[PDB]
Amino acid sequence: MFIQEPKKLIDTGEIGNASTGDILFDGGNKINSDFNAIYNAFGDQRKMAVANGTGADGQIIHATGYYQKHSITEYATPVKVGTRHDIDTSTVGVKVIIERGELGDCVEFINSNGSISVTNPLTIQAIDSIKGVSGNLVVTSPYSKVTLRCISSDNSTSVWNYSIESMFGQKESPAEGTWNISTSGSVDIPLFHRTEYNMAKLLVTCQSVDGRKIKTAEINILVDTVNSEVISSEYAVMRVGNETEEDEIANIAFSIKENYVTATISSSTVGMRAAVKVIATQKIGVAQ
Amino acid sequence: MFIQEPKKLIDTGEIGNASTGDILFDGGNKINSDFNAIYNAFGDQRKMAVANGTGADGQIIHATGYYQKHSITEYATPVKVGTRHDIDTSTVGVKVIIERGELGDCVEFINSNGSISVTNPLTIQAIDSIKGVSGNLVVTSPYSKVTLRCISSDNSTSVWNYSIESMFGQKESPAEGTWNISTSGSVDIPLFHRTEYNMAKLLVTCQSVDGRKIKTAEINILVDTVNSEVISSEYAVMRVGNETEEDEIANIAFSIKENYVTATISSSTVGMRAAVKVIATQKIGVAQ
Amino acid sequence: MFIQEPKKLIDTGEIGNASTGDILFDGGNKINSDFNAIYNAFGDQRKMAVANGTGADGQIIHATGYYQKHSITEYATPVKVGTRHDIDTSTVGVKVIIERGELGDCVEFINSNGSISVTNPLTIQAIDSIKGVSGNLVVTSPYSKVTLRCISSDNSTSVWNYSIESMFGQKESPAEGTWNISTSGSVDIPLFHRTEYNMAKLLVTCQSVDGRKIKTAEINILVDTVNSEVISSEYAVMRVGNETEEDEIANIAFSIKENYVTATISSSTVGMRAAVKVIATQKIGVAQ
Repeated sequence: MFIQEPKKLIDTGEIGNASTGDILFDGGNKINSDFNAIYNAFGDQRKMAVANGTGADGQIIHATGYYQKHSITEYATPVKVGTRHDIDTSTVGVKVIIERGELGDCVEFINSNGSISVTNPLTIQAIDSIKGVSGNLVVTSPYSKVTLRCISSDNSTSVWNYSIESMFGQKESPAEGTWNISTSGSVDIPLFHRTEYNMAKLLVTCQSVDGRKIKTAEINILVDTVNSEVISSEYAVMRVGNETEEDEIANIAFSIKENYVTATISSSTVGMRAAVKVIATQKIGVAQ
Repeated sequence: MFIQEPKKLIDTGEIGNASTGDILFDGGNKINSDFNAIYNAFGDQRKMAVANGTGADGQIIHATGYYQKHSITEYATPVKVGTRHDIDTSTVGVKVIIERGELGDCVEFINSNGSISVTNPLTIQAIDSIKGVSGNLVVTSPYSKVTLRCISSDNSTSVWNYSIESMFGQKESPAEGTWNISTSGSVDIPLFHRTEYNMAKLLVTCQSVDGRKIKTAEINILVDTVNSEVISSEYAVMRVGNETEEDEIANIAFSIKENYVTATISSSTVGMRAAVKVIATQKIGVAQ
Repeated sequence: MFIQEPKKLIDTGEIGNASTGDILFDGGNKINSDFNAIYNAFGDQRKMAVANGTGADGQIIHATGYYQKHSITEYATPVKVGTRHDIDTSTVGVKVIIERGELGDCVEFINSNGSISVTNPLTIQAIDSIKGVSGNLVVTSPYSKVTLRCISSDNSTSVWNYSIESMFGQKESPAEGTWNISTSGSVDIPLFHRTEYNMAKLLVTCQSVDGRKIKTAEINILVDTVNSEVISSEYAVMRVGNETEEDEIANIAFSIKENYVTATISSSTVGMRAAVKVIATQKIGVAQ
């Protein structure tokens, strides 16, 4: 691997005190050291084996950043904080060790070839320990993204915590916000175009400006494109200042309006607010 | 657009072999080429039309990184791997093509002005193909973030996969971990301050140290700030080593303790562990 | 704090017009200005108090990027766009102000020491305003990541929107895609190894190639490792072109096959597609 050297700056404090030969060699090497540190942090380090990362197929600065691809032997020694790794466990699981960190230090991993599995796992050991984990963190989720962050350093108290998430997938939320139920006692909230999703899941919480009346419900909806309708299943309904155990506080209906799956929120109680949030969706794609 | 040139390094191998005129011109241009590559990867490229990205309103290095704003004509030719784009489809949908990549290569998109829609979509074509997609990827989610990653290159097998997520929204989880049910047979788990959310959704899985007794349940809770209470709706309950089809394995209750919405987990079975995870929340904000 | 100066480039347009003394001093300072701008955007700025970020414990380029740790007094003045902050509110809440931005500008925050709370909050004021927020954004979620983005600038119309998410936690999805129900009328979809999770939540939507028959359901499953089985709870079922209100359109079963929790989708209707997506999981870890 390439272990950069800290930042070096040109000592302009000299020059009319050391001739042109020494300042260009002590300056050049300094400029080549820094850039190398920058290009290897945002570029493929494997290219250093050529013209020192130069040439036509040389190193470039990836705006998206870069995740280095190292070998087993290289991971035999603790990795430096701030590095990025694209793990490959196709032939065998790989063990990565992170040097002791300080508050905020970070190391990130990805698995572009999706080799991570239970037989060929990604084992991570963060010098000292990882919260909620006894020993090493064993990652078995293919195509994942792992982020490790030091949440405590001080003296020996060098503890880390982590997050693991999928590199891919449709995770967006087509709608999230708060709307007022107009004086007319009804409000339309467009969620998404009829062609965007087959089903969605949302959370709806209606509350009076005073806070004495409140209702929340979870609703799953199915888009019936053929009949231009939307089926819904409202459950886990909870109410507080409901004057009666009958129809109450706020009603939620669905349909397609202007070609947009839409939520219609109505209420008898004047001055009602309604928070709507889509927390999940499913879209039928192409098999395989 | 600005298409950077690979990394260039100063040939200190010369100097006391080529006078000061040539090494400063061949060196300078080299230093201006690299920096330009770095500033345009982390800065607004549109500024290159001025003093070459210099001056008072010149280019700067964004720690948050930067997402270039290009024109239709510029996107007429395949984009380089590692680039970032802030799409604008307000006047019409825009088609972006990505050059053939290699394992790990990445291109990211965002939609700051939220112009992306079904009529003005973001069409992405990744040289060769995108997994689970027949043809181009058609993005219609406004204010989204799209990440494309090459999961296979080798020879022609240059396939990509993607993720799409919302740029905005409250997605945090106020609590996630595992707690022991004390010998007393009860444990309190603070979830969040009473003022942080109106409703939350959590997953609770209790299992004996031996693994013969286990229960999981999904619970939606509503915060009643006025009465300082919390309503809950527990469903999809599943149990395994339940000695009876009556009350069993573990009970989950909610309330406000020390001003924190809290989960109280109790069980008759000695040596029980309880994993609690909040997977969704809703907070009434200000309309519009 | 360190407020960088815009990009500076070496004026090769001179040299055989200004002797070696002036071009090295005007060039050097230029090279030290740029690098400093780069290292402070991707490195600990607190080190500038030493050998100007040099030496053994000098500044380095973090591939993962870096989040600066500033003081209360420093945050007394508006922060520059593109900066990153690791907030510390252990002693008291901290107020951060962001200078007026332009479309796409971004500022990101993290909370490595998890000091953020309702008593010691992170208050953010984005010059002009933040959508859906009246006044300042008050963040009380510990160990969070806050991203602010300008979604509109033009003249005075400088509005921002935000996202807030947990720095840590298991958020991955072990499976998401679309599969064809083979002519045999049944398809097996492996979700994850039996040891990866105790419970999972998934969304399943089956639709005929023509679109007249469609069903969606939400299912929570519990992994019974001891008996090598999987309990499931299917609910919120919705159907459209169901010829009868009896068993219909598609059945979903679960079990362990080849040591992988697996979903078996079957249907009488020929030519059926089935989208499966795991949207939540829970894994019992180690207490504390």
